[PDB]
Amino acid sequence: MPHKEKHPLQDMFTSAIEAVARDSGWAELSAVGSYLAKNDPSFDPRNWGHGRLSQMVKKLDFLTVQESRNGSKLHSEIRLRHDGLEHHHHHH
Repeated sequence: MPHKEKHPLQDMFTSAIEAVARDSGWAELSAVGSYLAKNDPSFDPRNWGHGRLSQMVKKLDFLTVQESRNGSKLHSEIRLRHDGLEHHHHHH
């Protein structure tokens, strides 16, 4: 009886960001991990290493990554690109 789960990363991150987007437009990376942990217990951020979670989404082009200035610590943030998928380029 899994809740949400969503195999697609795009939809999975989109649902988590929109769920905590009430904080202030963007979403704190820490809030996303906790949200996915509760909403998706099968989510194990430990496997992706701690802190390295921000670098994990960085390898995803369809996701914009920015660091907000939260107090003396820098918090990572993610957003779902408004543009749809696009990689045809001149080649393909």
